[PDB]
Amino acid sequence: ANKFNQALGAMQTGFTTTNEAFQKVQDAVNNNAQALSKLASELSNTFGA
Amino acid sequence: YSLYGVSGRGVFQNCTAVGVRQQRFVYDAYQNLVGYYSDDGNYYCLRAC
Repeated sequence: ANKFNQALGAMQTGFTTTNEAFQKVQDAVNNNAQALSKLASELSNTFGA
Repeated sequence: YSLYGVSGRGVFQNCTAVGVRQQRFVYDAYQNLVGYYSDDGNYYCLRAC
């Protein structure tokens, strides 16, 4: 119980930054946010001749 | 609005305080201007439509 709770305790403290899964999560939010907003910023202003 | 050599459609607000202040636009990493200058002399930061 105290070892289970100790395990969950280090599971509380550790998200950033060296703990991917979490960098996979921000790879996802930065993925679709990057695609949406940043690709839409490449699409407009500017493309054409 | 329709400024000096630049067109555009924006909602000016009295914002603060980031710029050059001697030449009179401010861009944000693209073609767009976000956006104060020109008024005499304040900070009318613009936005998209």
